Amino acid sequence: MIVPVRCFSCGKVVGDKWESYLNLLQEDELDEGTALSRLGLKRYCCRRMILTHVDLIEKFLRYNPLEKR
Amino acid sequence: MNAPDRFELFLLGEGESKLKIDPDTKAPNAVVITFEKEDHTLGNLIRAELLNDRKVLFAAYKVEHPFFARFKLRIQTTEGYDPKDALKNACNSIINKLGALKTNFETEWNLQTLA
Amino acid sequence: SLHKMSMMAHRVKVIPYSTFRLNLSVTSPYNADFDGDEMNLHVPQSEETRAELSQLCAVPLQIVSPQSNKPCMGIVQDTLCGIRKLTLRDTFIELDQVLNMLYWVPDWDGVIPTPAIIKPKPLWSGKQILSVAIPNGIHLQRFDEGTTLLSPKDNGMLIIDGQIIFGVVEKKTVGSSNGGLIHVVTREKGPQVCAKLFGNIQKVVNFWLLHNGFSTGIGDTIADGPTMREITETIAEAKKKVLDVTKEAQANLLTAKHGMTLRESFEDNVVRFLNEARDKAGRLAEVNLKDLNNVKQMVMAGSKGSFINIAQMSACVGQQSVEGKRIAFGFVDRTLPHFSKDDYSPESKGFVENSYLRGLTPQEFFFHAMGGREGLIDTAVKTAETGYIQR
Amino acid sequence: FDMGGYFIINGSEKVLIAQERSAGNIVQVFKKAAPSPISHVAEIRSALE
Amino acid sequence: RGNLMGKRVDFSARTVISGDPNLELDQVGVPKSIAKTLTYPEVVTPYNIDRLTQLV
Amino acid sequence: ASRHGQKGTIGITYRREDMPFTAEGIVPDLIINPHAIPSRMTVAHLIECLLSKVAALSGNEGDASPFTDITVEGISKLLREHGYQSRGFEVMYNGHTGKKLMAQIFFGPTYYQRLRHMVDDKIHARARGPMQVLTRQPVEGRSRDGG
Amino acid sequence: SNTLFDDIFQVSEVDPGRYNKVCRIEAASTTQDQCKLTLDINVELFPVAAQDSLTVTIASSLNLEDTPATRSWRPPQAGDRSLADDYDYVMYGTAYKFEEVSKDLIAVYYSFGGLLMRLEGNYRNLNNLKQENAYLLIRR
Amino acid sequence: TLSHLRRTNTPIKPRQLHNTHWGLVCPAETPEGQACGLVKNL
Amino acid sequence: EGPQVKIREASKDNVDFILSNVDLAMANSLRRVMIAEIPTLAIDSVEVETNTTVLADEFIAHRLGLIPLQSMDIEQLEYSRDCFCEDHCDKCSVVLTLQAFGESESTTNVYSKDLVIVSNLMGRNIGHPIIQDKEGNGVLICKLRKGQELKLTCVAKKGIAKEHAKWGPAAAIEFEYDPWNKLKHTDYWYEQDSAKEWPQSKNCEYEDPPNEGDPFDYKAQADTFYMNVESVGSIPVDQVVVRGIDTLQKKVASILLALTQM
Amino acid sequence: FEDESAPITAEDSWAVISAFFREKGLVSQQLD
Amino acid sequence: FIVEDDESLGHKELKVRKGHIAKLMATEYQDIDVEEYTWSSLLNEGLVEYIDAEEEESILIAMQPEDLEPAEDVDPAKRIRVSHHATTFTHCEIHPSMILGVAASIIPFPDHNQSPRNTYQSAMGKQAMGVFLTNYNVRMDTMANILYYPQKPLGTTRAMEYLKFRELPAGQNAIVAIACYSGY
RNA sequence: CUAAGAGUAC
Ligand SMILES: [Mg+2]
Ligand SMILES: [Zn+2]
Ligand SMILES: [Zn+2]
Repeated sequence: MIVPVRCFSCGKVVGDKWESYLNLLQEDELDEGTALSRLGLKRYCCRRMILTHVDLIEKFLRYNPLEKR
Repeated sequence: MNAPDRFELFLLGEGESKLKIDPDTKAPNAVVITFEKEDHTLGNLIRAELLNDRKVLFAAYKVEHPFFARFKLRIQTTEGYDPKDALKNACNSIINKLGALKTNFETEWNLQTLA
Repeated sequence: SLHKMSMMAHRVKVIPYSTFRLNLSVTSPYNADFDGDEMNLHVPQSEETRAELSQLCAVPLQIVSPQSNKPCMGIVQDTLCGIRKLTLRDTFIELDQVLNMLYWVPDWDGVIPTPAIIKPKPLWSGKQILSVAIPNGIHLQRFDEGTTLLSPKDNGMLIIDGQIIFGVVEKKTVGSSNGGLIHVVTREKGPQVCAKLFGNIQKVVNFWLLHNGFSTGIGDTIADGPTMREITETIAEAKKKVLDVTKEAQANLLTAKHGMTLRESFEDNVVRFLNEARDKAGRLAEVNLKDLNNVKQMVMAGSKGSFINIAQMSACVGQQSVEGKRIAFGFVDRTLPHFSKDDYSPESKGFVENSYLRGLTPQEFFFHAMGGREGLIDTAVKTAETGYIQR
Repeated sequence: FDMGGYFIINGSEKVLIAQERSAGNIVQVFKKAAPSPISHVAEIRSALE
Repeated sequence: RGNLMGKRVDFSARTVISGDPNLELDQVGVPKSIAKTLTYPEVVTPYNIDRLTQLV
Repeated sequence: ASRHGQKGTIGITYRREDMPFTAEGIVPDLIINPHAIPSRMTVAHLIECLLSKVAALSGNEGDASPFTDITVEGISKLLREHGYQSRGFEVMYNGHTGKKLMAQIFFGPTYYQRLRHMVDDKIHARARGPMQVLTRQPVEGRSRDGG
Repeated sequence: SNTLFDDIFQVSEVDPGRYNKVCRIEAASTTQDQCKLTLDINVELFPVAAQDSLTVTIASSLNLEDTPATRSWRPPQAGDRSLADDYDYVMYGTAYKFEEVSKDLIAVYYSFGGLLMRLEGNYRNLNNLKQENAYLLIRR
Repeated sequence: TLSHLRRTNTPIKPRQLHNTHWGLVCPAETPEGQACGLVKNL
Repeated sequence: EGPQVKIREASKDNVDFILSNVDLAMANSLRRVMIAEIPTLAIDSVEVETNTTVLADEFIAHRLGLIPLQSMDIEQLEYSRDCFCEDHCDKCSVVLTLQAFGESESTTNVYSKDLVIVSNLMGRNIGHPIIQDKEGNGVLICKLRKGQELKLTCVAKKGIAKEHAKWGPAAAIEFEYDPWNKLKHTDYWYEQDSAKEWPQSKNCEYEDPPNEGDPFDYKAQADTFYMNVESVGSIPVDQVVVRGIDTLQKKVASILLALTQM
Repeated sequence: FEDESAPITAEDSWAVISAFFREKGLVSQQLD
Repeated sequence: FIVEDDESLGHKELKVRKGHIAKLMATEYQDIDVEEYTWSSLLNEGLVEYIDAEEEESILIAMQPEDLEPAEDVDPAKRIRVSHHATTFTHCEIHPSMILGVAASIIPFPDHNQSPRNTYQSAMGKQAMGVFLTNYNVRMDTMANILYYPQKPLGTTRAMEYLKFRELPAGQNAIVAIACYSGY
């Protein structure tokens, strides 16, 4: 849905490393592993936390809001 | 639903104490002390520091059930040595070692420059 | 609830969670797993029903089943494996772990046994510590295959006055077998003492296994290079023999065994050769497996698995059979449109020469799917028919 | 991501399971049991679309 | 067969089962809710007046 | 349940300190019994755990299609290149005492599903309640406080 | 208290078997031609090699004084004197069989917590061994 | 949802996974209960 | 005199050190206390005023609870359970308020930097969310389309990792001893050779390799534990270790106090 | 690649599958 | 796939070549200017065929092209496969992994499992919990269960990106240890 | 409330 704040196993705060990850993947044309290493995710728990996340919220944000002010 | 509150792990309940001692009749000069709202963290530490004592014949602990935070520690010492005294000495030794470690780690961290 | 042991009187222990909790041993009479099973609880509403329930239907009174005049409960799953690991000769326990394991036995008499080794380091053996759980006054003497009064293989079992003199404690001893520790304890000391023995053994062994650890992984399904080469050579030799039999049948030189047709004898010989091929490959793999192999450890303890599981995971899955015969020609004269007509080679009719470690080819995957489908269908039909017969 | 192929009946999504049946206009011959006086039966479930 | 040989009964519970190596062979773990629901009638006796009074 | 038929309920929940931990402090999210592996022969569970470990370390995605030319040997070699034991074993430490476990634990990420069957929707007890109008027996079903 | 048995053996075979910490040794007595020993020893804790001369003793107790187990084992306090101080490798067990091998030779089986020992010889010097608990003491 | 939208039901040895099911229905996708084999998925 | 420490790597969030001349039990107890016995500040109670987003209210509350908060002076705070106020006061809580609106035609990201402390901290160093990245935006709490609004308030109490893992300031704690397996506390699973198939740890360089001929040292105990503590951000990693030692000492002191008073 | 009429590999067929599922979809039979 | 004699190479080969694959790739990339090439174009120029179980009785199918079309030191870790010692193929499987259904296409390494386990997972992934639709907020269904953080599998199949499984995952990657830890 | 049906758990 949206990037989890903390890695489930260890607890490293990885909710602030999603937009940086996407910018690395897009602007710097880095592959996934090098970007994960760059962000500081050395344990494969955090690496699977950030690597396999699916950003469903974009989909949810396409629909017009039910309550619009 | 039936899952109890987490704070019951470390919070003393009403009408019960942290420590309770029951003499053991299987062997002479032996006690079984139930420690409440504790776990392996204190259990292994206290066990090892009791076994470092020379006059402690037997010292062991068990957590009877993972559901409840409490554990039983049996202590049997030589004649003329109250097992409560063994517990006192083990706790004192643990405190002294931890204080020395805290001082040493503080002095070692103060030595860094890239922090 | 197919028998009286599947309905037993228990004692309530109130717990702060949302599931019924029962001992691992008492699952064996109930045929109960923990993968979503549900169980029922009936409460008597009078002192008379309460009393006769406690005095006739109590779990300890049901340990020895009239079904086969042998105990219906035993040491199972982790504990069983753990106990095999605990009673090995190599297993020596230092003072601190001995003290913990002794305290973990509720009825421990309070005296530390003299260690099996006193100098230069006091070490207790696993048998010495486990003998504390066994009640005082129990004599057992079972002689396994090839054992002597000395035990070069540490097999067999000799318990004298509640002390395990020798023998690895495993399924044959603490399991639900006639003449085992469970049967002897319940017949000599009583059902209550047998239940106490269950509790003590499980407690000590589970503590030891918690602080020793037991795992299993992909490497446990891997045989080294020479063994894989020998397994492939065995499969190739079996396939060559099958090809020779097929030649002798197709050249009409094969004679039908008396009482059956030519095709029946040919299929019998092919299936026998392939079955003994998978058996030989599994035996090679099992011999290759070192004593530290985790799947081998589980099989030896008897807690779970068998030789066939090792054979299928490591050496060869084998021949897939439908209705007791090989995979049938669902298409015209052929099993799949990926095989030419009249192809009776082992791969064309469901033989799975690949282990689960190696993975299955698409055709072998489909044939195994058919075999498993037959298994599920037979399970459903059998449970229905057995229910009707039982009623 | 919704794929369709289903109906909305009274606000509930209803799907029609593909019903399997024997094909029509095909001749099928079956061996019968020994006690029955008929040994083989050839049948067609004829139907015109 | 539906109402005489076998019938639906009160004072019964049903739920998922989990293992517990720290329970005795003859013991069963009962959820606190199920214990709070299923009940036993205990006749008031001079020997159990105090505990049943406290439960009340 | 895994993607391999390894259904099972939560026996118990341990906090992070009580779980066994590797030399890098990683504690498992799940502990499953070894005995489910030999009898059920879910080797794909182990292979996919190894492949997930390699994929998480290397940042790629594990190509776990059925009939590809992906071998356990290649996955093990890639895992060895990443500084871990090739067969996925990791020296773990008991969470109660910190002592090394005498046996090395198979360890790695694995894909699990939470199924619709929760205990909150199946616990059901009835001392007394509504009865059936016809036979004066307890009604049927937990949705009716039945017997 | 006093040694029920004492001799000097030479080890002719050490068999690791399927073990990493225990080996089964066969030893021939260098004094008496009919006494022989089979013994499981923790090689991790007391290494034993082939053709190693081992002084092997069996005692009813370890205290130096004569006898006055049923009493709980207690770790040796500093300065405690026992017969084990004269030996390198001390085990404790119970005898569980007295086999009559021949007219003069008898064999005694001891179980040292699952470490098995079988001592065989003429009864004129093995008679002191009886069906009770014994300590096995070994020095190199 | 996808498996339901591609589900086939056979009214009632039809339970056996036939050879002709290769590539037209799933070799291993069917309920464990009384519907085993009768309910198939494309 | 006592345990000796020699730290290898010192960083803002990671400390890698060696803990020598200490028993295994003490090292593991310190590890466990650091994992789960260090008090920390985190968002505990959530009052939702407005939420027109796509995320559920308790979903956002869950995300907010996982936000690390500065806890340098957390010992100056009090637990709300043993405080004299009715629900929450200044001596036992920190009140934050997250107010966001989707006034931009593109997605607007509600970060944790927009969390604003409402209660007067009385000069302490608590309440502030921990920022680590170079961009300056904290954890991505939520996203807003145009016209979406999200107004909410949070009460933050002090909490330990035992009551909930969101209070855990420890992250992963590497813990190792005897890298060469000289104590024989492990039996290495292997196929052909245990030495080759098991990669040498980085700590193997800090101990002498075994001589391959020396007898097993049965009198050798466990010491020289290589430990690497990571810091989520709530407290500096050196303060993580120091507070772990302090909390373990406090536990043993409480044992002594109860024993003596009874 | 460079050769227009070169034989395809096992990886290429997935492209074909993709094209198929671009036109059919997963429920093409119901709609058809 | 359709296989023809292909006299130029002197051996049986798929009628589809790298040019058609390149055109399909170009069309897909344009969707993600050139002449559009869809599955109907393959069906129209005799590149692919539709075969049912009636016609499938009188055909021979190659399981994979790279190993069964060309006429005849190997890796011991690879599974054993046969060549069938025959060249008379009429069609080719587009991919063997397409024999599985929607639910069984989620299984990682299903050929490394016992078949009843694959059946159990196929019947159990329909009970899996994930995101059934992205517009669940505007649907008033009777029951809905949604994972907080659905994660696409670390071990993912090539057939599960047509099922949009990576877009709508139905599980999480949990760090699993296989150990007899506590007996629970 | 009853009946019918469908799916599902062991
Ligand atoms: Mg079950
Ligand atoms: Zn992590
Ligand atoms: Zn307050």
